[PDB]
Amino acid sequence: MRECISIHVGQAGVQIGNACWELYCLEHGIQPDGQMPSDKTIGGGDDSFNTFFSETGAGKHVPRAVFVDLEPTVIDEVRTGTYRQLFHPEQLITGKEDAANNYARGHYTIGKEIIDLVLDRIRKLADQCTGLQGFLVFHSFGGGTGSGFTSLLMERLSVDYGKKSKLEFSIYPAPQVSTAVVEPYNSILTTHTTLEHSDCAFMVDNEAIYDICRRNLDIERPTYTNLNRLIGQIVSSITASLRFDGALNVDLTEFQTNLVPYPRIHFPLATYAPVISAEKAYHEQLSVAEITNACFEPANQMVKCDPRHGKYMACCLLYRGDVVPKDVNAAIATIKTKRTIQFVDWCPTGFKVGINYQPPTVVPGGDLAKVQRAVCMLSNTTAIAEAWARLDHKFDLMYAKRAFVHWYVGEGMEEGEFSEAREDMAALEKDYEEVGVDSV
Amino acid sequence: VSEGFTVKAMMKNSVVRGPPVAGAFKERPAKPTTFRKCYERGDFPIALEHDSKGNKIAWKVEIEKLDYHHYLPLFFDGLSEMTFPYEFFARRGIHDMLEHGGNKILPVIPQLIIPIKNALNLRNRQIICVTLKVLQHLVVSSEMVGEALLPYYRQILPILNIFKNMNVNSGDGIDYSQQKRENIGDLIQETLEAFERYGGEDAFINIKYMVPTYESCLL
Amino acid sequence: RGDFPIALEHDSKGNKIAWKVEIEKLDYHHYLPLFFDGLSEMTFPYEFFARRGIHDMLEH
Amino acid sequence: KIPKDDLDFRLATLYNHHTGAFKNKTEILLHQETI
Amino acid sequence: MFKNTFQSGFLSILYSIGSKPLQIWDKKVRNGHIKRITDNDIQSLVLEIEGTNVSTTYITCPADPKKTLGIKLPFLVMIIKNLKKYFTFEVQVLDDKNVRRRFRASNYQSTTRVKPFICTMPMRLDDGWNQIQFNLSDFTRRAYGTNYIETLRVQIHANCRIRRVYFSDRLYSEDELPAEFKLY
Amino acid sequence: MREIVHLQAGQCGNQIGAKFWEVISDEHGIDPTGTYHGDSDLQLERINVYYNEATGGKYVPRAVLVDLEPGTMDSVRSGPFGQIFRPDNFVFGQSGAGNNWAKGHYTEGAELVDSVLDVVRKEAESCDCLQGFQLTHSLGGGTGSGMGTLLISKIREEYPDRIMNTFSVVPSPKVSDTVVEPYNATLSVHQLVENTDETYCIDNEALYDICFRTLKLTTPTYGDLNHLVSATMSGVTTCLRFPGQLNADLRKLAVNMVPFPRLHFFMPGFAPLTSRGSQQYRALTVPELTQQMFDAKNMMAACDPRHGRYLTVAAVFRGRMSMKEVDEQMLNVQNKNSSYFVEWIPNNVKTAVCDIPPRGLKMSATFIGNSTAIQELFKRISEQFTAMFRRKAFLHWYTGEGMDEMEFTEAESNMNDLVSEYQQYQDATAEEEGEF
Repeated sequence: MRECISIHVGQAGVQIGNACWELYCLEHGIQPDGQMPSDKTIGGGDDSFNTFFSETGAGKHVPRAVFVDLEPTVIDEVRTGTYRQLFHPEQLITGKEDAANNYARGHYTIGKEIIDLVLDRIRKLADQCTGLQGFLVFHSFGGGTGSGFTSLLMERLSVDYGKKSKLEFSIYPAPQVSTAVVEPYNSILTTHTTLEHSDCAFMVDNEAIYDICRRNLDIERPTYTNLNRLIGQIVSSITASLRFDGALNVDLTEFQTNLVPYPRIHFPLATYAPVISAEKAYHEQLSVAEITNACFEPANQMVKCDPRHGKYMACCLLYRGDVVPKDVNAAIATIKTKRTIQFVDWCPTGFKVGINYQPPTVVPGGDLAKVQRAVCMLSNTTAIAEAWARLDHKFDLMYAKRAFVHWYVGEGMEEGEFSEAREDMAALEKDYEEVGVDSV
Repeated sequence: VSEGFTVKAMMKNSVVRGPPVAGAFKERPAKPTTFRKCYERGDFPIALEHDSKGNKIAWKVEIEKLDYHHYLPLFFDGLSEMTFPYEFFARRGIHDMLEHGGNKILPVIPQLIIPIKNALNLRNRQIICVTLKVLQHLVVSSEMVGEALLPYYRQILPILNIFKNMNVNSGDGIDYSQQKRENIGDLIQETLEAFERYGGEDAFINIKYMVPTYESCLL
Repeated sequence: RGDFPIALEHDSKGNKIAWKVEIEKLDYHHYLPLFFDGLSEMTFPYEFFARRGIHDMLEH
Repeated sequence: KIPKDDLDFRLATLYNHHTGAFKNKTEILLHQETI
Repeated sequence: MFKNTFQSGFLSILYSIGSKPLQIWDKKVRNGHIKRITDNDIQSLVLEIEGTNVSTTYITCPADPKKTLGIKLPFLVMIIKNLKKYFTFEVQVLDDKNVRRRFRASNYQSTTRVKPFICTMPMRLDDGWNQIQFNLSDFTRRAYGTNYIETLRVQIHANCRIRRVYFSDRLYSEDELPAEFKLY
Repeated sequence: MREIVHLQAGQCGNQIGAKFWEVISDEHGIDPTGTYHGDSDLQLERINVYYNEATGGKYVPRAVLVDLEPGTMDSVRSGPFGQIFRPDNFVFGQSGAGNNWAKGHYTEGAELVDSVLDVVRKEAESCDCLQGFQLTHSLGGGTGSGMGTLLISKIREEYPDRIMNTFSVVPSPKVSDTVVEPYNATLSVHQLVENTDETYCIDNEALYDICFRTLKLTTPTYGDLNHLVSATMSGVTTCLRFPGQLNADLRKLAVNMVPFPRLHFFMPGFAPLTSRGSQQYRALTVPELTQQMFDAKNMMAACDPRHGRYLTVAAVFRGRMSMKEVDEQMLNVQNKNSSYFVEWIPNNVKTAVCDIPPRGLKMSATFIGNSTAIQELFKRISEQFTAMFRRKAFLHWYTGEGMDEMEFTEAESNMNDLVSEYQQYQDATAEEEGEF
């Protein structure tokens, strides 16, 4: 009844999905074989799993996911991991030659051999769902099919399915670091076309998570698994009101009504507040007015945009665990008193709260600790203007000598498509000043 | 200072020294040509009229029946001279050589390529003004020279690629040197476009190969 | 700004607004709700054309 | 001046989130009254 | 700005015959150049803007970014030459609902899209010198239900040649137009 | 399903591709018999990129060996791992070149390219979806340099969208086997600028300078130089033989390093080279793999990069590593020496990570990166050529074997084209008013 069909694109999308689907099997009682034990039960309820899982006759729950990729090297550890048998075979769609860090090569040349096949497997999943709430795409702007084919999912997904919700959790490229060097061409050409085709977008960049895992968690030298464990705790807590009964529960459609002012500004920030380790967890108490302050703390934000440079257009808090609604409402009023946390003047209400009962689930081999409470947050600042006039610098720098253009033009492209896509970036930068500025 | 990828310049406070310099945009030393040697010998059937209308080469023979197989690639070797007589004898004569003639400029343009490159390989800003006015004039005046220069875009377009962006930023103030075609990055756009007009297919592909910022015409 | 085709005849019989166009063929969809918007003004010329222009637009 | 701990990380913390990179715990909260 | 001007007939905000035409327009140049040179056809001084990029080299009509030239006259007429390179130009508007909307006409963007604040239309220029007479007060009556009050600012981007920018109250036939506003 | 077919060109080529198949068969657990005696399961999954299958449990490489002398095929067959090739895959002539590129090009090499094309079509037909070919050769001879251009030219019109890689021992400046070699180098860089998708430049002087000073071993030999060459050429395409946390193969390096079409002459380097007496005392970490991988003492070419600017670099790593440390060291070096890096390419360095190391050591790295120190390698070869060519030294072995004198002139012109074209991007800046 409350179905959502995850779809994961590219190597980052697959490796996010593993830490996100080990998380759900711990959260309900499903083991890696596929079926709940029936010796001992930890799933007290009846159809808590039915948002994500799907049941055959006998005993077995197979998820509604398609782990699509263009290179076989990453998807074949999914075919031999511990969860080798959780997944139905005909879902993990794989190409033969990868897109070679080109948006263009994964858009027009290589992506078109697999645009047909996933739009069959999406159908067999979606016709099973009576009440499909909305999909979820997980990508990263750097790569060649996390930018290229993920662009060409939603142009076909919009004309096929119409007005279904299609979230993205993405990776924006970081300001100073990034692995690639063709990467600011990819990220200017996909934010143009993951604009008119999508409903919400929760950017998080990798450089800020490294800053979190150094200070908040005490991990010297993190790797790409300790980053994926935290991204699962943000996906789960968004959809925790779909699967567990709450006091004030929030579905997917109540996000879009309440933090999206206009049909172009759909880039919330993100924070998960008590990221602590087990030597620093059990000593301190984690009261709701103690963990609400750390969502607004500018170092603990998850994108390298500083909220002290602009005006909050919304805020959307999500609480879990041992929370009472009288202490949610007490700590919100503290935030509005101090003059250094700037709210825009045509938003005098400012908040959208959600109370759930089930505390977050600790994962074996993970890094965090078992806590009674947590909180997420999705603000919408005008401080995201500052991480877009940086990408306009690094796109102009290369394009004014026309470096690297001979690869993208050389497969199925025009030259003006880099210049019709820069203008939308130059269009968006003046929206975030005219929406933000005060009215006289 | 410091040199580069060393244990030095990994310091908390140390300045580096970059690459020294490169040999582009800077004027190349010249060489003794072959126009000088054949002039002081005295083979050339040319003489100079100091008219008061201007300076113009007299001709002691016809021009419609000269030995263009021997005299065309030798005036192109006089294109690397900057003194008084020789910068005039080469330039003024080449136009009169190019203006007259049919069915003999075609089999000799294979043989002119190496003095074209060797004058452009000099980075002197005044011969580049003069060698680029004739390249427009070479293409126009004959018939079917446009189709026979397309494999010979690979060797003469490198040097026009560096200097295409040479132009004047005079924000409102008018430019008084517009009489003489003295800016080269407007002369280059006059020439590369005039190469595309004549040649049919594959005239576009070869310049966009060679000047990579090119942006087609005739749409 | 200069859109209104009005001018003021300071008469010795009082005051009456001259017209540079016929009143019967004005654009009443465009002109009428911007003379009702002048009812809230009190200073001498602004209150005059507001209360006087309306009465002539409605009588024709 | 500061009423809360949440002021003490905002108030005169000179650390820019955009420009400061790979910074320690103590180099975030560096107020004006120590320089 | 441009508030106490009488604003009847034609209103010119740049010319090419001038001791300093670019007084009110603020200019940005990046990988570009601006100057003043003669044209070979019309035998008179025009301006030059070029550049590899059509997005950074431009001139914006109110030099102060906050200031707005309020002109209440419908049509906009430029005199701009065809060069077979990309070229954009933008005006803002003001409507009766006291909001400001855009009208961008780019050389290449084939299909027009209407979105809250922006409308991006194509154009096709002819082969020689031409003056464009921009229709208005119908484009904010076919893409929004509003009507026309003010045109707040104008900006022109890369790769053309500029002489005599002016506005109109009505598009006139060229014999009715004055001789100084005729092209040749 | 993305196979790579190996081409070995010449007496340098067969002695290089004798040791590469010794260093990759130990990587995949293959005995000298041909069988598989492995001890894992990642050691058999993608063994089909280089090998085949034979009835009986045997794996033969996708290698084809060419030579114009029949004498070297017997040596490369009679070596240690020499019997693992299918014997109808050698192609050998009856009379050699003579250290003449002309003899290898027109006169006596073109009777054998017709046979190696039949062999390479049968070996590349059987692939599932072919990715690329390799060539290994040296640019001083007349077969590896002489047919090693005429293989490539007429394989690019028959397999044009497939990747082509080349390894070139280009001629050394001061230690020189042959007196004839400037002709063979200048007539070959002509044919090799426009054809190959990839080319790596290695100098025997620099390999000697590594083995004298870093490895500190008293008596080097050509096995101890082919070890270095093979340990770089395995690490450049180990990214598709073993899975990775972040993996990037041949196309994801080739399209991601070559800024403009003509600049594909790279300088390899390999990180943890320590002497045998100082192997047990040195603690292998990422900030010192970066340190040894980035210095002018280490590069496999004989041009140091302090005389120019890095265009784009890359380093692919092997081992169990942390991506924060891998990224932060490249950030550190790039900021703290920044006049050797270009400014219209902001974040130059490219990185990938695989996690099965070379055998016997914990972790490693390699390096390939375009510098504009590469123009000295052409501006010196042109001076040797124009010294020897003004008085027309050795031309009777080349023009009387069927040539023209102007082919040397067009070769020197197409060489200083590339010299004066690298000098453009060493001096080009971000804002164009400050050049001149």
